[PDB]
Amino acid sequence: VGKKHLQTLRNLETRCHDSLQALVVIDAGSSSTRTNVFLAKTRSCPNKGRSIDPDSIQLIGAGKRFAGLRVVLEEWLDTYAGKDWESRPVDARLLFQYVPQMHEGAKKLMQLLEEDTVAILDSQLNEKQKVQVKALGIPVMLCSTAGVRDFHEWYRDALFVLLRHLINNPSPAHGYKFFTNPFWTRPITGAEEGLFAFITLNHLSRRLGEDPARSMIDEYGVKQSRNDLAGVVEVGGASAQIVFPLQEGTVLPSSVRAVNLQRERLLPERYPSADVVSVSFMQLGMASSAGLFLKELCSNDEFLQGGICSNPCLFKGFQQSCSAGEVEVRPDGSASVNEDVRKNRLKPLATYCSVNNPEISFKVTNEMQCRENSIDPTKPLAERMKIENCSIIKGTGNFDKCVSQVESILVAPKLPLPANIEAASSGFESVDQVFRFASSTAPMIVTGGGMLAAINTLKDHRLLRSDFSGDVEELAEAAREFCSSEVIIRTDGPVIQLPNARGEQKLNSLNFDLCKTMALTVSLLRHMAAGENQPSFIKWEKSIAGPDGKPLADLGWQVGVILHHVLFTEEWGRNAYEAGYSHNL
Amino acid sequence: EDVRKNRLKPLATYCSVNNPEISFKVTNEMQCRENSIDPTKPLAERMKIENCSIIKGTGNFDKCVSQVESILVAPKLPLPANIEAASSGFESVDQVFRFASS
Ligand SMILES: Nc1ncnc2c1ncn2[C@@H]1O[C@H](COP(=O)(O)OP(=O)(O)NP(=O)(O)O)[C@@H](O)[C@H]1O
Ligand SMILES: [Mg+2]
Repeated sequence: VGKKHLQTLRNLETRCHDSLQALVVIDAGSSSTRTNVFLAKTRSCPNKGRSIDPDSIQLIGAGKRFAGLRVVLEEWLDTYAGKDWESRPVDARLLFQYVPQMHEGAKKLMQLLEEDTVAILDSQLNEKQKVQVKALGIPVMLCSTAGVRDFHEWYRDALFVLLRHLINNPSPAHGYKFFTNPFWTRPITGAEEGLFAFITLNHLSRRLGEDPARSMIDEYGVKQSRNDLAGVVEVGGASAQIVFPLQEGTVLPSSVRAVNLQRERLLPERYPSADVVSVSFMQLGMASSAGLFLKELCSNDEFLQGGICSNPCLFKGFQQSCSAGEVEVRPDGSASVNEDVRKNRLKPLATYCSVNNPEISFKVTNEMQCRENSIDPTKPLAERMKIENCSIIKGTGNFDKCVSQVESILVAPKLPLPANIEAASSGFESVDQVFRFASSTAPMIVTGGGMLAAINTLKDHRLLRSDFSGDVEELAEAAREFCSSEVIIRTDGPVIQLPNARGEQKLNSLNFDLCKTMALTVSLLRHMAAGENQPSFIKWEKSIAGPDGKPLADLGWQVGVILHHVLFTEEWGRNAYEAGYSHNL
Repeated sequence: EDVRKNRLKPLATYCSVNNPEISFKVTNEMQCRENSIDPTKPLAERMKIENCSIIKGTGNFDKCVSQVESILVAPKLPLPANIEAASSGFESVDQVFRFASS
């Protein structure tokens, strides 16, 4: 008993101890700002410090969707630059005297986020878990994506300074010790947004790891992955990312700039390497593409004829007011369009395309990109977003025309879609070019609510196989039949009624233009199929089943950004534990 | 007249309609044309100064300056093959000191 009592205590002081840690990634995306609360198992060992078991990372709460950072900033500018700064020269050096107020406005948003996080923590964690989490500190990574990637002047980066200071002064009452630093909390580039999502996917599907289960050191000392790493396509609110690893030794054109995971510090040296193509396209997100598509379609003569715009991507029988404003499908089957500029889906693009944004004012090529998409930078905002000579939009439900319009407008435009200097510098102007220049046998996973709803809808109505493998022509068929549907108002509201007595489903604010996304998918799969190499397969997924069976977390870039930091164990240990929250004193 | 020793050879060669960089990228075609290179013409033509027999010097510095200014230093479109500079946030020499300065 005594002889054990001693060895018990001896084991204790000689081995590693496990402890739970909270990690918060706040997604400052285009559509909203929201928390994602993760738990992770940390291990501290004698003389070895502390690190995270990456396979233990799991989401435990996705937060409420609060105001995106654009709102905060434009609301700031309204007050302090004066109403309608979108249409006038505004001297930017003057807005430095309103820094404190930017802070104030940001404080309002952050208090909601903090409280929401805390709510998730309190509800999900038992008392014992709480002790460990409150003790270790809680790293917070707040990263802005496409919603503010295009934002002009110095405002965005000033905002991030203030955001970090706010994250680093959490309310002491709840006892969770949030903190951040300029590496964790920052704008992330399009390619990073891609790469992290790529990392997330392959982590969760256990394709990417360092151990013998997921790696082989080859005869020649190079660590390989045992299964092929998989590429990802993510269509968000404002942008879409395309990412895929290159089959090894692909000779690329000198202009195509691929990223090497080790070389570029995305993953530590002990992980397998790869050169991966990662490009993100502004205007290709659901909301962005929605507004741009309308502006371009309905200022083309083929579709606008004496006030009426015939839209091949909207159902026969559907019709709506002619603007890019947010569409509410009402119970009585009408479509209400919100004229409030903020809720107008052209607002981002129209704002970027101001003649008073130095990005246009001094760069003619950017002016040209605006004009090519029917935004005239010299006009005031209201005009810029107005669809000229157009009263109503009527749906003609013609999928193939929809496809070819998505093709020339969005996927293969004459000029690159505006605010895409990043994509272009990688060597890619358009989605078109990505698969013309680089291509890979790497299987591809398609992600994003929109994209998924597109396939699910066709599946639900038995127009696609349950076991749909990515065959383009099969998809074009299903979409062709589906998008032919007639819209019928009934007592139970507006109804999408399928051809050949094939059934029905309610029309609502989310599915009314879903055919566009079907066209986007078809277009994208066609370009893929045309590439020199073609992906071994294609799938659509929302989350990946964990070892348990249930998913540990969502697809996206959230897990990736955590992994990007925590995987560099010495650097992380230094920042997360040595400096930690105690730095804020 | 040996093409290789012609100081337009690099730029003329980049501006080929058969170089994918131009062929697929209209913005690059525009940049070429703005500097009087037509990508669709064969090389000899591309490098040829049209309708010109001799160049006579007029030795006028200020005009030289303002011509350097609009041609090289502050061109309408960025001088071709400068996607790198442009992605840093700089299209022309002009803009460098307008945007950052030290
Ligand atoms: N089932 C669905 N059907 C149709 N549209 C959807 C569906 N789910 C979401 N959406 C739309 O797609 C977008 C959701 O993408 P989301 O990733 O939430 O945007 P975000 O991350 O804020 N923008 P980004 O900066 O590109 O990351 C929203 O703008 C929704 O309007
Ligand atoms: Mg996103």
